[PDB]
Amino acid sequence: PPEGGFGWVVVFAATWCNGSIFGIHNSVGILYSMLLVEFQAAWVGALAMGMIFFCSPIVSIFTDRLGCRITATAGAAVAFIGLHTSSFTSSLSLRYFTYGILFGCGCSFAFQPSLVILGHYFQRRLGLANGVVSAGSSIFSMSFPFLIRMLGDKIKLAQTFQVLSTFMFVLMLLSLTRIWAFGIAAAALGYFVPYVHLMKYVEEEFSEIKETWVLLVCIGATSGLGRLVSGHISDSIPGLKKIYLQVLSFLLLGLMSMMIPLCRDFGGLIVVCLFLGLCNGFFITIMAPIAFELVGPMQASQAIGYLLGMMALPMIAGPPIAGLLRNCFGDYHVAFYFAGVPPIIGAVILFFVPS
Repeated sequence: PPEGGFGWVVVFAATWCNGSIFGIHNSVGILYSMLLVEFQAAWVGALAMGMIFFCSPIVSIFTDRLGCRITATAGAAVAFIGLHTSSFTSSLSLRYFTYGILFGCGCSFAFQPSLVILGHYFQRRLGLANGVVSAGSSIFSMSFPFLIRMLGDKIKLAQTFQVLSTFMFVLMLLSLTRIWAFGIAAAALGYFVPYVHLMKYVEEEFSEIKETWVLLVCIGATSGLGRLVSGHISDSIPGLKKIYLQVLSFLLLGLMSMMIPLCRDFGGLIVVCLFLGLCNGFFITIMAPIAFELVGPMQASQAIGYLLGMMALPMIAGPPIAGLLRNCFGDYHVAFYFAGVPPIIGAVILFFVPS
């Protein structure tokens, strides 16, 4: 366990992989809305988003029996074909298959393997390393739209589709390198509502923030620092009591989601956003270290796969829930007063029975 050092190569590989994957996933927004029953577009987008997590449990066996490297390069090749293919005509079913199925399965193959073998070489500063990887992913992703838009040179749809395969090619070159889950999914149920709330509140009355180097950075600045410091704190805390980290994160996240009185004012809004980004880091990133401490390196792959599979459905359900409840219970304020109730539920049994 060289605990980093020469393993900073591994960390850089993880940063590039996990950043680019979700960068192109977010770019799907540009894809299906500008480069694309018209609702088939939304259905295909939802299918693509789900396929990422859905097949991760199956990807787990591939990873275990082939080494992270083989699965990573295979998924890289699949995606490389994917976002370049559909070079045929705009046929409905042809495009559907080519983009959706291939992109989803390849991304599901390529995402998970970046989170298995790291522990075998990282033992003492693994939490800090995970925080660093999360920060790198955040910074790379938030600029990913800027980079693609800038060096895309305003080229047509097909050529842009083909170009976006360059990141996957570079990834392929770089690729040579239950109660717990129930509660964590319960937390995920409420995780995403405050994200939409903050984004819309920032955009509404503070439209002067428009630049890609600023707007997405408005949340990224908190995201990276919070993720890194949370990883360091987790590496500091010994044992499974780290669970208390996400316990506190759930409490604070619910409180902030409830903090309507002060979210409406910019002065308190800045601090609330910083806290929410801290909590995002505490929640999203701590999962892998917690699973490692819970089950050991041998089972980490299956554990993370199972957790991601469970989280899949709530993740896709989030934005639909927000949209439906925006006007369901009179007003969204009352409809989402309870936004912290789900994490409150998740913050109950996490001491009586850890496993």
